[PDB]
Amino acid sequence: IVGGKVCPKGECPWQVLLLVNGAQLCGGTLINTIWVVSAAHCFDKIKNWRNLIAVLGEHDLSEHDGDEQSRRVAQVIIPSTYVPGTTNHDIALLRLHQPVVLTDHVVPLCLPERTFSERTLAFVRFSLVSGWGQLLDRGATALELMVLNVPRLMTQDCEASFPGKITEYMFCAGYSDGSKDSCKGDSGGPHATHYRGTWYLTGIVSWGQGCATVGHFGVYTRVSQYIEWLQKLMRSEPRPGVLLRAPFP
Amino acid sequence: SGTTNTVAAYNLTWKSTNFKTILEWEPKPVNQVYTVQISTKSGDWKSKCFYTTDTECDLTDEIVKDVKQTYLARVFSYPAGNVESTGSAGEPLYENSPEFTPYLETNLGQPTIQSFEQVGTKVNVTVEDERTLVRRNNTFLSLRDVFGKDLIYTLYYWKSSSSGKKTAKTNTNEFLIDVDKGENYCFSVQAVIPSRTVNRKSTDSPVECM
Amino acid sequence: ANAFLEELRPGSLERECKEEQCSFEEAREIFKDAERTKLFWISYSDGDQCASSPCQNGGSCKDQLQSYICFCLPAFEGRNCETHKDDQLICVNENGGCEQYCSDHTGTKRSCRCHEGYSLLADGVSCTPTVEYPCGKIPILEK
Ligand SMILES: *C[C@@](*)(O)[C@H](CCCNC(N)=[NH2+])NC(=O)[C@H](Cc1ccccc1)NC(=O)[C@@H](Cc1ccccc1)NC(C)=O
Ligand SMILES: *[C@@H]1O[C@H](CO)[C@@H](O)[C@H](O[C@H]2OC[C@@H](O)[C@H](O[C@H]3OC[C@@H](O)[C@H](O)[C@H]3O)[C@H]2O)[C@H]1O
Ligand SMILES: *[C@@H]1O[C@@H](C)[C@@H](O)[C@@H](O)[C@@H]1O
Ligand SMILES: C[N+](C)(C)C
Ligand SMILES: C[N+](C)(C)C
Ligand SMILES: C[N+](C)(C)C
Ligand SMILES: C[N+](C)(C)C
Ligand SMILES: C[N+](C)(C)C
Ligand SMILES: C[N+](C)(C)C
Ligand SMILES: C[N+](C)(C)C
Ligand SMILES: C[N+](C)(C)C
Ligand SMILES: C[N+](C)(C)C
Ligand SMILES: C[N+](C)(C)C
Ligand SMILES: C[N+](C)(C)C
Ligand SMILES: C[N+](C)(C)C
Ligand SMILES: C[N+](C)(C)C
Ligand SMILES: C[N+](C)(C)C
Ligand SMILES: C[N+](C)(C)C
Ligand SMILES: C[N+](C)(C)C
Ligand SMILES: C[N+](C)(C)C
Ligand SMILES: C[N+](C)(C)C
Ligand SMILES: C[N+](C)(C)C
Ligand SMILES: C[N+](C)(C)C
Ligand SMILES: C[N+](C)(C)C
Ligand SMILES: C[N+](C)(C)C
Ligand SMILES: [Ca+2]
Ligand SMILES: [Ca+2]
Ligand SMILES: [Ca+2]
Ligand SMILES: [Ca+2]
Ligand SMILES: [Ca+2]
Ligand SMILES: [Ca+2]
Ligand SMILES: [Ca+2]
Ligand SMILES: [Ca+2]
Ligand SMILES: [Ca+2]
Repeated sequence: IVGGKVCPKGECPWQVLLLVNGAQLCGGTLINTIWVVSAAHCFDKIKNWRNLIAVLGEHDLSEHDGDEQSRRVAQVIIPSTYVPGTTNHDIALLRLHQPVVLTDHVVPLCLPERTFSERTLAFVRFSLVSGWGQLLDRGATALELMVLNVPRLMTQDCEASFPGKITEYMFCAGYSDGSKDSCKGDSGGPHATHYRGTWYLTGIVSWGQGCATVGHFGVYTRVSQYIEWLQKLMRSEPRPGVLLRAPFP
Repeated sequence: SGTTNTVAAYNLTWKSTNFKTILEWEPKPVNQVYTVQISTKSGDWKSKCFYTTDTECDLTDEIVKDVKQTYLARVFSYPAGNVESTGSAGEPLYENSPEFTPYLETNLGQPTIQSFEQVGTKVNVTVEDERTLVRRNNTFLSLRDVFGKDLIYTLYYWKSSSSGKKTAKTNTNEFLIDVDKGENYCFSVQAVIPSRTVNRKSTDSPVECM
Repeated sequence: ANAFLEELRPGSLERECKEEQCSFEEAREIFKDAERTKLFWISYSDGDQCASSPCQNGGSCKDQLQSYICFCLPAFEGRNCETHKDDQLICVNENGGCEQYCSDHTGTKRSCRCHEGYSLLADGVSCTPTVEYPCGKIPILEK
């Protein structure tokens, strides 16, 4: 996160940290005690699936304070339309090996109904984006969870920044004046939108051109397109395999 | 263009007098209807004028909530008789309005001379302190209530018996002028917000005469 | 206005344009100067655009030059006060006033609904948690 501030401990309680072999990989969003949403591209280079771990209740990566809960990732599910190395359909659903315990520090973000998300949430100007990713483009990652409020654009208004590159499965948010953006390492983390006292998942940090680049916005996976997909998977009989492709739509 | 489902609005225009503020646009509804959204530059978008055949939308009640803010509007088009068919991203075609800052941009309405009163070589001329669309609690604020010291009036007056016009200016709604006895004078006023760069003046009031 | 022999008399703004309708030349016989007559005439001849009673729903009309403005009662808006503010109760209008989810229905009022872990209150629009850690709340701040 570029231009953000520390999310005080417990104020971003749906944030997930993904680790591989103990090293920081990506963010994620808790949506119930065994399910995390992240970005498909976080898994494009993995070979050590056995050592993928999700951490809930995390804040400061330098110390374990006791509110952290760590879980092996049992399964990563990605759309059948996702192609590694390409931006479209950048979403993954992760099944934890054992449920987390909900606490003051670990709480799921609401996965909204699609129509509510398109009719109502999409028109709340600012949403929060968070993560332990780079503090500047090509810079260092953060030790304490960072959070930033970014304003949303309809795609017509982002088109000029990324002509023909923003699909219906994406949206833009940020500032074209360059101050503030999500960044590398924040992928998979929530773009969370408040409405009338409750917070909902509206986007997943996905891609950009650099970070906080003038003229450009961050690009987020448009979660509204995936609500049914996610719901069906969470209801489904598990299939074997650590990496699963599931039909989309 | 038989294959087109909607076309974007265009020529979005703010019509605003005494804070009564209506957005207008083109085209007339051709197999489509419109919805408007309005926001302050950093505020949430509120929808107005839902699925309408009008090519106008009254935004007064939104802009008067804070006349010093700058407002953005946009007009969405929807296919007629199929208004929820907005594409898979849920984003209808739209166009953005110019920015509008009511305090700076609303036109001053035509003023009215309320009264004049002469004693000898002196005359009072009073301008009506008329109402605007801005509410406070359960009441419409006057022009003076809204603008305070930013509002002045200018008087143009003349003796019927001579050429040449005279002028005076006031910080209030009242002028006290000197006149020659035995002459009938006539009067017109304009409202002015001297600090404005655009739309600084109203049109002239009706003319009133002794 | 002109009646036989009146025009032997000096012009009078009160007699000819206030108590009667005057023509441009009658007004010009009063003011004499072309530009002064024009300044009078632009307002005098404009007409009252409120005479057609364009303001609906108990609104009040204020005439302008070649235009009017309608002051509405609090429940109404529109150029002509034609829009009732409480009467577009559809989900795209501020979420139908629902706290969480909104459904439009054919032939009934919209209904409000709540997310899993919440229940709808008696008021028909608000939601309250039914579990200890409902989604989308920040317990550390609500303490
Ligand atoms: C994986 C994430 O941690 C990260 C987030 C970046 C958010 N940036 C912002 N300005 N808000 N995403 C990437 O690094 C992303 C990776 C990727 C995403 C989707 C599919 C495949 C890979 N790459 C970029 O953002 C990259 C542009 C790009 C994207 C896809 C393929 C090629 C290049 N931008 C760079 C490098 O500046
Ligand atoms: C008499 O009532 C009818 C409605 O029954 C109105 O249509 C008439 O008003 C129309 O014609 C006169 C115009 O002056 C007026 O438009 C001007 O004033 C209203 C403003 O809101 C508008 O911008 C301006 O052009 C028009 O609406 C009415 O006189
Ligand atoms: C004019 O103003 C409107 C708001 C109503 O109060 C009318 O009764 C009044 O005459
Ligand atoms: C592992 N530790 C860095 C939390 C100490
Ligand atoms: C590793 N631990 C954070 C789960 C204790
Ligand atoms: C990390 N864990 C394997 C102990 C759960
Ligand atoms: C291969 N691609 C990144 C150009 C889509
Ligand atoms: C692949 N990219 C064109 C989105 C950068
Ligand atoms: C007004 N809108 C929700 C249809 C975009
Ligand atoms: C934080 N905010 C000023 C962007 C709303
Ligand atoms: C709305 N826009 C297409 C002009 C950006
Ligand atoms: C004006 N600009 C800084 C956005 C280029
Ligand atoms: C931006 N918000 C925190 C007020 C919702
Ligand atoms: C239509 N426009 C003059 C407002 C640009
Ligand atoms: C017509 N008006 C918007 C100027 C009031
Ligand atoms: C919302 N905005 C002021 C950043 C454009
Ligand atoms: C849409 N309508 C209110 C003008 C009928
Ligand atoms: C449409 N505009 C806001 C760029 C002027
Ligand atoms: C007559 N008055 C206008 C001076 C009150
Ligand atoms: C802005 N002002 C009315 C207080 C002068
Ligand atoms: C001369 N003026 C009265 C037209 C301003
Ligand atoms: C009353 N005043 C005209 C002297 C200001
Ligand atoms: C010319 N007038 C003063 C008599 C009206
Ligand atoms: C002759 N008169 C009508 C001009 C007085
Ligand atoms: C009422 N008036 C301003 C049109 C004279
Ligand atoms: Ca820690
Ligand atoms: Ca006569
Ligand atoms: Ca006559
Ligand atoms: Ca005459
Ligand atoms: Ca008579
Ligand atoms: Ca009389
Ligand atoms: Ca005559
Ligand atoms: Ca004559
Ligand atoms: Ca008129």
